[PDB]
Amino acid sequence: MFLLAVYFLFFSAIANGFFGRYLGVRGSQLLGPSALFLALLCSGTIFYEVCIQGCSTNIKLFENFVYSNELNVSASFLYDPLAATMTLTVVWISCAVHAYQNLYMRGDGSQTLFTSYLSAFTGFMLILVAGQNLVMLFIGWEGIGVCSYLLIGYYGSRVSAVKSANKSLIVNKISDGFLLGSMLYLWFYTGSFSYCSLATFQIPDVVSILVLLGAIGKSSQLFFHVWLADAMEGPTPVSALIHAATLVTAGIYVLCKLNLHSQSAVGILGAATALMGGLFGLAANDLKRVIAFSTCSQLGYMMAVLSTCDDGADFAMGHLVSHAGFKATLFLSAGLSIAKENNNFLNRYGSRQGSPTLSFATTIASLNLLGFPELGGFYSKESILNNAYINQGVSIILTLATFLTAFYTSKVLAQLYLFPYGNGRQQKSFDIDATTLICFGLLLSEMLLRIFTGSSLSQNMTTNLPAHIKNLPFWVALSGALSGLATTNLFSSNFMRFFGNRGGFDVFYARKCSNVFYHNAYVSYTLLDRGFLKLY
Amino acid sequence: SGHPNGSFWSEGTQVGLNGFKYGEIPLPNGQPR
Amino acid sequence: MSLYLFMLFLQPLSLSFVSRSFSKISSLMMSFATLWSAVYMWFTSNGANQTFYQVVSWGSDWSTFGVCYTSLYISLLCAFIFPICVILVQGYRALSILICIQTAVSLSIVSLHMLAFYALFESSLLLFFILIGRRKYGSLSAAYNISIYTFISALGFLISAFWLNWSFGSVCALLPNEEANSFVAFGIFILLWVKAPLVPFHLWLPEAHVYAPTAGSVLLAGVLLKISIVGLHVFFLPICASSIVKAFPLILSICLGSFIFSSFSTLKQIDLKKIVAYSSISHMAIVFLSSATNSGLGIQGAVLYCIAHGLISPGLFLLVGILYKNTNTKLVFYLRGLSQQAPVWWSVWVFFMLGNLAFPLFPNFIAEVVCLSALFKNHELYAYAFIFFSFVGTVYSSTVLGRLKGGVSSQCVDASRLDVISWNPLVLATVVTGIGYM
Amino acid sequence: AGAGGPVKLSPPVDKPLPYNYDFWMDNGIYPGQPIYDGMFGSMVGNMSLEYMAKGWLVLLPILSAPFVYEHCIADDVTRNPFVPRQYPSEVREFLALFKNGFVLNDYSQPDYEEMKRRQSGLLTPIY
Amino acid sequence: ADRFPPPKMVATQEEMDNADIPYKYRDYCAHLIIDFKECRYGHPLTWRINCAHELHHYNKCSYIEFKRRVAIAIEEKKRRGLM
Amino acid sequence: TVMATSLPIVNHPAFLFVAGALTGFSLTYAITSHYVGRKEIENLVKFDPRYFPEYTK
Amino acid sequence: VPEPPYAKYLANKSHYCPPDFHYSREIYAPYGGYFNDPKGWRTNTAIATLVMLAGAYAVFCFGNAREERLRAPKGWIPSQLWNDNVPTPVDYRGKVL
Amino acid sequence: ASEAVLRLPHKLRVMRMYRTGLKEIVNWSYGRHEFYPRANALRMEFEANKELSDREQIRKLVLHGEDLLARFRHWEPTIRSEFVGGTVYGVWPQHCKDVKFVPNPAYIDEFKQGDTVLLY
Ligand SMILES: CCCCCCCCCCCCCCCCCC(=O)OC[C@H](COP(=O)([O-])OCC(O)COP(=O)([O-])OC[C@@H](COC(=O)CCCCCCCCCCCCCCCCC)OC(=O)CCCCCCCCCCCCCCCCC)OC(=O)CCCCCCCCCCCCCCCCC
Ligand SMILES: CCCCCCCCCCCCCCCCCC(=O)O[C@@H](COC(=O)CCCCCCCCCCCCCCC)COP(=O)(O)OCC[N+](C)(C)C
Ligand SMILES: CCCCCCCCCCCCCCCCCC(=O)O[C@@H](COC(=O)CCCCCCCCCCCCCCC)COP(=O)(O)OCC[N+](C)(C)C
Ligand SMILES: CCCCCCCCCCCCCCCCCCCC(=O)O[C@H](COC(=O)CCCCCCCCCCCCCC)COP(=O)(O)OCCN
Ligand SMILES: CCCCCCCCCCCCCCCCCCCC(=O)O[C@H](COC(=O)CCCCCCCCCCCCCC)COP(=O)(O)OCCN
Ligand SMILES: CCCCCCCCCCCCCCCCCCCC(=O)O[C@H](COC(=O)CCCCCCCCCCCCCC)COP(=O)(O)OCCN
Repeated sequence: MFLLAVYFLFFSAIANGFFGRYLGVRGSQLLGPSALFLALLCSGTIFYEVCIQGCSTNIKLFENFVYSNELNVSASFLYDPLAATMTLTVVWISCAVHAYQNLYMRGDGSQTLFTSYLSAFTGFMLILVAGQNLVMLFIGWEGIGVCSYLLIGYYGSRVSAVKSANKSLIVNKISDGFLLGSMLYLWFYTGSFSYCSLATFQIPDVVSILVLLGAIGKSSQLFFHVWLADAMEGPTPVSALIHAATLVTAGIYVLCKLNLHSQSAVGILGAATALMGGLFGLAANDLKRVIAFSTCSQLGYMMAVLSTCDDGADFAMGHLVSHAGFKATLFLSAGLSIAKENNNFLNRYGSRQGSPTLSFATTIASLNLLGFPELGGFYSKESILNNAYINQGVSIILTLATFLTAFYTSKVLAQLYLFPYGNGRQQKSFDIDATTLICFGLLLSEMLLRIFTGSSLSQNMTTNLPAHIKNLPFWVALSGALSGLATTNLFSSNFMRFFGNRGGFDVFYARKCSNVFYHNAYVSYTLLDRGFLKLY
Repeated sequence: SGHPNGSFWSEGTQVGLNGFKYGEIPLPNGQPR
Repeated sequence: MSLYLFMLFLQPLSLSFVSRSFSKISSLMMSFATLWSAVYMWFTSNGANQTFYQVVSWGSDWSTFGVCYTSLYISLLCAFIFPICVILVQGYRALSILICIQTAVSLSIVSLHMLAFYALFESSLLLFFILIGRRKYGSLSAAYNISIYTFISALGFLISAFWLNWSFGSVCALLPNEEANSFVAFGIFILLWVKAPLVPFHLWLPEAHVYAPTAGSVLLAGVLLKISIVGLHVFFLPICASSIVKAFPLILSICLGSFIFSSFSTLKQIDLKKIVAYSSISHMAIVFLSSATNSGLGIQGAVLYCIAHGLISPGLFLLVGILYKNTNTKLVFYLRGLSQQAPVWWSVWVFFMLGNLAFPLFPNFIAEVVCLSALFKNHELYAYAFIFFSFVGTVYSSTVLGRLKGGVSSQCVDASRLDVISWNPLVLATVVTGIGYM
Repeated sequence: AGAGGPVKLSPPVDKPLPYNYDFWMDNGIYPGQPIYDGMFGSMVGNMSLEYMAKGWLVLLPILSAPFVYEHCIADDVTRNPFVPRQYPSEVREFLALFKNGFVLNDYSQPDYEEMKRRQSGLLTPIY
Repeated sequence: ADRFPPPKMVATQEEMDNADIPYKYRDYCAHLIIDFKECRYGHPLTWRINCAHELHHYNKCSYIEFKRRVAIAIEEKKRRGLM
Repeated sequence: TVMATSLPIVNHPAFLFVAGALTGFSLTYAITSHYVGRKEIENLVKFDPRYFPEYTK
Repeated sequence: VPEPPYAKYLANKSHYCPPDFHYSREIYAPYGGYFNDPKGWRTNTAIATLVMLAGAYAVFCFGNAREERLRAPKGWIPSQLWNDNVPTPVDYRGKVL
Repeated sequence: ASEAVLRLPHKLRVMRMYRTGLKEIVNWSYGRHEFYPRANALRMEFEANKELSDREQIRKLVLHGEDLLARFRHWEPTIRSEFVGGTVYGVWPQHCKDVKFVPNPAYIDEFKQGDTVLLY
């Protein structure tokens, strides 16, 4: 029963991408959503069996996947509470994205290949989450990396999309290299790759740094966030999957599965990434970019909370699962707005008659991001902010990030709906089928269920804080939202420009790192092999 | 736009070969290659 | 073993008696018969015989032949990859040269005598000079490079073999001999240094590969580079272990430098064949270092990675040859829109390039993991150095794929039925090894 | 219309090419781009590397000020008004083993010095 | 620390293991966390309304423990002379 | 005029002032709250007679 | 330009194809063409669904044989209906069910 | 100012400065409502100095306005999607005809396909 979900996704991938000539566009519009629905039924069974009823299961497919001398690893799947929760969230979001793609990608030539890549992408994410050993996780990590390369660069005749895919691939190579080094350290000194025997009470700092460096790649933290903003070249369904669940979450999942992180580093890196991402999102004028910077900020919050307390891992995973739903909703709604208006710029959006479902889903997702009380996003974010009070540095930065988050989120909501119409007087239209309505029904259902069921066991446990300190996140969010509605100026033009250039990390890489890389290549080749050592 | 006859479950509008596999042209009378 | 050797001797023999019009058919059938004989040799090789599975002697120390773990894998790889080379080559002259080269190489792998090893491997010296220097599509410079580099390295190896034969009285591997001499170790080592391209003795390889025919390039990358690992495991580590341990800091410096400089040089390449050639040079460094550690994990990892390369590099060279036949260009700048224009060629190209980058479902991943584990067994820094610099391979491969993937093109340049037939065995073998049937 | 939109084709090369022309990516559509944007040519927003560095110089102190206080100026005794969570002896001893744990900062404990030395552990494996 | 002695531990090792209580949660309030955990998992979606008595009791015990921790801190600080 | 048609209150001076005051108070309070909150938490125990008889009088 | 003779064998433009969009119809891709919609798609999809259900049956058999639960579930689990290796549930207190 | 702008005559330079300033007003605005007052302000700014005849003062004004328009260049220009610099530019470019397709490729001299070694 547990294997079935992975089978359904890989089957949908093979069918759509190898037998699409027979199935057709309509055949992929059937087999994709059907397989994802079946996988949702299996994931729901897994979630009930493991999470609610505390029944972890291990399925060993085969032994001796790698058998060289002492080194021995097997392909085995352990469904633990973290795996069940992530499997459920991933499959729910993927099923929604598959339903969404039926209408969105009708205007794209390869809808069969797109559906195939989406299902293979979901399968590799489930392999990463459910792996019982570090090698299976690496298999999933690389599979999602390759699927992202094949999906971001889907538009090959655009130089920006191919460059965005190359950027993703290179950054992910650097990260998985650090991970491979850490896995080698852990195998050598613990004797196994299985997480049960992997447990080490005291680990040398080197392994901790290598683990963190590996994780900061997929979960785009500071210095490694360049690829996320660029990943906007790909079609909207890809962005929803990568940002909401498949890619950003993997780093957090790795850090939570093996608690080798160092408190000092994770807190500072997280709080910095939260603030920087919020500031970058303030300057952004593309709808899809703002939601990416919001993803960066939220990832910063999840990374930061690990430092605060022992329950930080539970709080981080709880935020991760709460975030995937609303963030997916934000991307799908942004895509539909872009499709309906033929515009990507916030300036040209405005009030216009539309579907009630889409406008409500956008409002509720934005409210969850903002932190509106009595919402799934609110509980998962307050759990972090309240517990971070002990670390004075992390708390102050995270509150400032909450303010900036509220400001941009409110500005975006005002610009997309409240603001008067800003596009031209030309005939534009995108009619929504019942499949899109089902997709939004699924996202809203996830959002509602999250409030009733919660995200962590310790979510509502009392944090012994004065009332003024416990309710401050709300006041900061409200103040930011009010300032964002008024569309006031917060920073001087020098800083607004700085934030628009994203801190100039990419300008540094191009002017110095890329030039050094190609000078090393020039010395290695032109000066030496084909110069000094080449005959006349 | 929409579906060809307004129904999703209708026969495909394309009759013929989507492409030539390996670049080979089908024999007119159905003679095997 | 006897069946394999007999089939090997029959394949060059068959050409003398064929009709000159049936040459290609006979050569293909002989290649398949040699593959089947290799499978029989594998069947008749019992794991119970831990040291050497089978040893045969035909009256002298020179005619002593035997199969071990390294020898068995390399011989099976040569027999698997030869049919592809055969079908890709046309003409009696070309067939004769290729069949003689293959017979010499396949006899070298199973040889257990250093002098016989030298006699068989270096017999195919003029044939490569003539093949790489062919009238219209060949370069005399590349032929001279490969020939001179081979002659100098093999002559040094020969001098070391003569000293070992004088001092011990025999040069057969089956007789346990140990030597602490550094001159003799260097003599044996220099051959390995040149044959498996290691900086700064790697210049001969790219020239030869670019100006060789596709059958020649496939054979060269697929198995000719591997002949170094057979010499290391069979003729160097047993006798000159002390010198490898004495020089380990230098060996590591030269191997890592080769990996780095080759990776950086691959970045400045505009020709697809040169890109594949420099990728091979970079990949050889890990195999050489892993074997030099003289550990179980290293010898197994090196042989496994060699098989993975011997399955991934012929695929890329085959696809490059097919593309060149379709377009008469190897410049990445002229080739654009290949995704839209050749969806079937593109799929296989992307798959093989993913294999070259050591992704998990490919044999390269397992092999790399084992080799890195062996390096980590030696020192953690040794492993880290290799793991970090692997990104350079990604940068060049990504740039190439991106340039080829999109653009505007007015030519439909896709593979024919013959081209798919030629890569299907390589694809299936890659998949099978990737899933763990190494 | 997503598919079939008009595009401008890049003009064919008509002059001797520079040696380092591989730095330019041209697929045949008119707007070709550098291999890495910002390496050369027009810079986004007309902002040089010097401008970005001056910005980071202005920003860095303000961002680092919260972190430097608690981490360096503050001490375990004064960081928080309470002690770390109190556990039974059997639970506490096991929890103290974890280097990345939160019970190692309990000054009240008579094993504080050992726990503090455990927290500041080895940089690299000794063997 | 000595002035404010630890409370008696109602939960035994066997009970904490049987309820699958992690080590971090074994902090003198484990019996109440066992009650809350059993009720929350028993009512998967309705726990927020139904399981409120157990949460209240846990929060109260946690409050008392927090007050003890602050008292211990103040006593240590006075012993060192800082305040 | 920011949102004349839909939400004209934003342009009103009172709204701008109230929003700015909320921003100021919340942001400055976030920094200052650490000292203030830590004081209310130390004081809660120190002035409780059962926990500390000496301070109470 | 007079369409080549083979053009009769090739398929027409599908309903979903935008009228302005021009693509070469001779190119073959395994994933399908530019807009597909082949005749006989309904049968192909039914065959696909049957192969999916058969493979699901095989996967279910394999998983059930290899699913090892070594710790008793806290309460009743759905796996009991189909798999007989589930340990008898024990609750939080410890009572067997 | 770039070389192409500098070569332009005075009249074309001022027209270009007005055009660019209006586009930058659009880029820095949050809605169409902001554009109208800002565009009227820009118009008044140009109208105020239009009757100046002193060449030196005119040069100073032009140079300063060019420096202002260089500094205030937006990181994200507001460009229509279908135009160069737009998201949908090049997504599925229209294929040109006259494509060279080789029919039955493997059946052209099937037995003798391969590479030959020519010798002297
Ligand atoms: C008992 C019952 C009966 C059952 C049968 C059992 C009998 C057993 C053996 C009997 C088989 C007949 C032997 C064949 C004799 C003639 C062969 C020949 O002429 O070759 C080309 C000839 C093709 O003739 P063609 O196409 O009509 O045109 C040639 C024209 O005459 C001129 O054309 P061109 O001017 O355009 O020249 C172009 C040239 C391009 O120019 C070059 O490349 C020159 C390169 C110099 C030599 C190549 C150096 C490397 C050769 C390595 C040896 C190959 C085997 C590798 C195994 C390693 C062995 C250590 O390319 C070639 O000629 C072919 C390239 C590769 C062939 C080279 C191999 C021949 C080596 C010596 C041949 C024997 C001649 C002895 C003379 C006897 C009285 C005069 O025959 C072949 O089919 C290919 C060669 C077959 C090699 C088997 C011969 C044994 C040699 C291996 C040495 C082992 C020791 C001997 C023991 C053998 C068993 C006891
Ligand atoms: C042009 C192509 C068009 C056609 C496409 C073909 C579609 C291929 C389908 C993909 C295959 C996926 C199956 C992956 C498992 C590989 C099957 C296998 O290796 O058989 C195993 C038996 O194991 C199985 O059958 C696995 C069950 C397969 C299906 C179960 C769930 C399916 C979901 C896919 C997830 C698999 C993740 C594994 C990642 C490593 C052999 O058993 P042993 O005797 O132990 O062999 C020794 C082990 N070793 C190979 C290392 C030497
Ligand atoms: C792990 C257990 C089960 C494993 C199943 C894996 C999922 C399916 C794997 C199928 C084969 C793996 C690799 C297929 C060949 C690689 C080429 C490829 O994937 O795509 C080809 C073409 O695709 C195919 O024809 C075959 C794809 C069928 C299924 C692919 C699913 C996604 C691949 C999985 C990634 C492989 C994992 C390797 C590392 C873990 C090229 O696509 P583009 O470069 O994007 O250009 C297409 C044109 N356009 C511009 C419009 C986008
Ligand atoms: C006690 C002794 C003291 C030391 C004294 C040393 C004195 C000299 C020793 C040098 C011996 C090395 C022999 C190689 C000479 C270089 C090659 C000749 C250069 C050359 O022009 O060859 C052309 C092509 O060669 C090529 O294309 C080959 C390129 C270069 C070959 C690289 C050499 C192999 C690797 C070198 C060392 C490797 C390990 C060393 C242990 C063919 O010219 P042509 O046919 O047109 O004739 C027309 C006349 N110009
Ligand atoms: C500068 C860096 C070195 C470059 C080599 C890098 C990596 C190569 C390592 C190869 C591994 C095995 C080879 C064994 C030794 C070769 C080089 C080792 C380094 C070396 O030169 O040591 C020398 C001794 O070696 C010797 O006495 C023999 C040196 C090699 C001879 C050169 C040509 C020989 C060709 C002979 C052909 C066949 C002859 C067979 C009879 C002197 O070191 P030391 O111990 O005196 O320390 C005194 C310092 N204070
Ligand atoms: C919150 C955690 C921190 C996140 C990021 C913090 C980064 C802080 C580092 C910047 C602050 C110190 C900068 C050094 C002082 C330089 C002051 C003026 C700079 C200058 O004059 O030259 C520049 C050197 O580039 C440079 O300044 C490069 C030096 C940067 C050191 C490497 C640190 C990584 C930087 C990554 C992001 C920083 C983006 C902007 C630096 C531009 O040189 P030129 O191109 O005009 O020369 C002409 C080409 N012949």
